[PDB]
Amino acid sequence: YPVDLHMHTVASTHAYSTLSDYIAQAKQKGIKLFAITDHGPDMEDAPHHWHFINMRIWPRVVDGVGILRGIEANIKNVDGEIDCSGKMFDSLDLIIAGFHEPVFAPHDKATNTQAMIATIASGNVHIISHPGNPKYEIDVKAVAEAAAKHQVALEINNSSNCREVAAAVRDAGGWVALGSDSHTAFTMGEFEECLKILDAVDFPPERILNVSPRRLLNFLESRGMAPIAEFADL
Amino acid sequence: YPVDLHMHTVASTHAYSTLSDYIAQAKQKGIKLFAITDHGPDMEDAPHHWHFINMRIWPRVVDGVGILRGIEANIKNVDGEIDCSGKMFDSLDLIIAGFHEPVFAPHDKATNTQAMIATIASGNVHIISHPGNPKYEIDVKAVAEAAAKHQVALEINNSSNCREVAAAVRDAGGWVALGSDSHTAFTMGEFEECLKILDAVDFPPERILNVSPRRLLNFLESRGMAPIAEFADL
Amino acid sequence: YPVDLHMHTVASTHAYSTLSDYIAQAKQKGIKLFAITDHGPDMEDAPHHWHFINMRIWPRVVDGVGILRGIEANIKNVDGEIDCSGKMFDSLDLIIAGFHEPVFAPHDKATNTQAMIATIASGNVHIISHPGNPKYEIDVKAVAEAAAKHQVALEINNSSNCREVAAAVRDAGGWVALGSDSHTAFTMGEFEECLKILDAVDFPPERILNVSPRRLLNFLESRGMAPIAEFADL
Ligand SMILES: [Zn+2]
Ligand SMILES: [Zn+2]
Ligand SMILES: [Zn+2]
Ligand SMILES: [Zn+2]
Ligand SMILES: [Zn+2]
Ligand SMILES: [Zn+2]
Ligand SMILES: [Zn+2]
Ligand SMILES: [Zn+2]
Ligand SMILES: [Zn+2]
Repeated sequence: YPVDLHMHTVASTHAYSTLSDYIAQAKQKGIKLFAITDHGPDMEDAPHHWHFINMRIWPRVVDGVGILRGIEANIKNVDGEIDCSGKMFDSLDLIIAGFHEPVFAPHDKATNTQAMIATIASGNVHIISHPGNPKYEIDVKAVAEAAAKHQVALEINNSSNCREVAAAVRDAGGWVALGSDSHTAFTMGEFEECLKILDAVDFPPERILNVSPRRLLNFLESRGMAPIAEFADL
Repeated sequence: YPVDLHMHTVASTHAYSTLSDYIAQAKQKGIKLFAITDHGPDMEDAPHHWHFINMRIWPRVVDGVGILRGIEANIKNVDGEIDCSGKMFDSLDLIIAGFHEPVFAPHDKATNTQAMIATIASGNVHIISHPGNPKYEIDVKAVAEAAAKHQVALEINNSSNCREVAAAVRDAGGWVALGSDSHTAFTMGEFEECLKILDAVDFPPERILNVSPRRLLNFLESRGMAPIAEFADL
Repeated sequence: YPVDLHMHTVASTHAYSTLSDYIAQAKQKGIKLFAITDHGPDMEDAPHHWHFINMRIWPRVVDGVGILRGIEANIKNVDGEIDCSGKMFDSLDLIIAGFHEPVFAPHDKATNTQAMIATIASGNVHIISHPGNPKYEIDVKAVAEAAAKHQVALEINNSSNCREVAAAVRDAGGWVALGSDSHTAFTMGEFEECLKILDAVDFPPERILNVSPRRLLNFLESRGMAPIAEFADL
């Protein structure tokens, strides 16, 4: 799969690669399109919000590889709010969101569920990262269904309840997104384990965002993103 | 122009390239001499002051490219003080200074003007970055004149009232410095827009610091910098 | 010597290279094994503790170079405690510890001495960095002896009382470790000055850890480290 949608740079000290490391690795591993999704600013060991605002300066294409500007936002509360400002939204192409302890501590199932669904229903998010995380128990079918209705993808995460999530998305009719959640560029694009989960449930290839750059970019346009001309040839 | 004097590294999370990225880009784009000028420590999302003190360890030359140790200091007050310590000064070659909100909020014209002039007159600065910034209204002619008298260059900034600044420096007789104010290495040395401003006013090429490494280094020696032997051949 | 055991990345703003810069430099300079030892979290301008915990994701080998996960911990008190947690210990291979001002201010000789000896006796440390630092006066022979008894190496530090330390380790019978204490990858593996100190005292080559990867890794196994299979061929 020549698209990877979820990775981290030194903007967090618990990651260790830069933008240039990811471009170089993509070139080496035949990746044509990727997104940098640093942790949102309310998280501990996450960058300043300006880190997201100033991504508007990034080149679109380097050595043939397209680059998407993203964030892995933190879900803050049962209202589905995330630590992403309007100014931040304007600079970004890809909005991923998910549960991280220091921002949202695992609560009762029903709380986690309502907070995830509200985030999905908000219209402000493209992808929920690692919803299969055992630390945050949720009603999977209810989430998948909400995700299908609001056209949000549920992540199947390599770094990483994922079979349940995958079969759920299969039946609800939604999108699955694949993400390495790389904290170094060495695991970029590495989905072997994700792939097994999907095979074990016979997931339809037609609903994997990562199959091609164009399929992923079509999805972002369906969600309201103005087309990115520099990406036409991908 | 084979010299670029103003750029930023990951030491701020709103920048995204390292020292090694800038060296590699310079090599690719035919740049023979550059300066890293991270934001001064009083600014938000800026490094620890040790970041400037420890630049004394940097190699002078890599792959034929010379490397200047610098800072983009923040002007703090009407007295022309900047967030650069004596220990910091001893490690550095190039001192740039300018107005940044979190440290100095735009005030009345007269305030901005006196603070800029005092910074220029202090003797502690080589270059005022983006003085043409509309956010900080100033008496241009008075600044240019002060800059000519104190032998400080006024920046014409690519990242970016610049025609007014340029014609002013033209008539006052001072130096202009060109800076990409790159926050990634991809725009290093990129002055196309600066160049247009200068052409529109018929600026004398003889007063552009960036024409050659030697011209820039002669200027730093005129301001009191002991000569840098590793740079002789540039 | 094809092993360097002490260097720093951008996780501190007073360093300027990444993991990928160090791998690239090692390849260029014929280094087969190195360790990244960022400053411990209690220090100023040091990373979040997660920076050490998440090193468990690092690849073992890149371009033929083996990579050790380490920390330069800070000695906190006369009890020999360091700013390294149990969770942090589990992710790491190499534990270096030493005196740094903001965490432990130089005290009377006897204090520095007891704090260093206690750190050595704790069993939690492999190497004391720059014990020859004049800022922290110590009873050298007592330290070396303790180091020999507890099988801890004393660093002879290039970045840098080192002749006294070296002759002391010579007579006490302990290990010496060589470290560049690089804050950029450009000085990686650079021990010329260390080497002179050792020659001046006729130090036995048999007791220099850095002679070969296997000798260094044998020492870590003697201290209780489960063997690292990916390193067999080094
Ligand atoms: Zn993370
Ligand atoms: Zn996450
Ligand atoms: Zn993530
Ligand atoms: Zn900036
Ligand atoms: Zn600026
Ligand atoms: Zn700047
Ligand atoms: Zn240091
Ligand atoms: Zn140290
Ligand atoms: Zn060190």
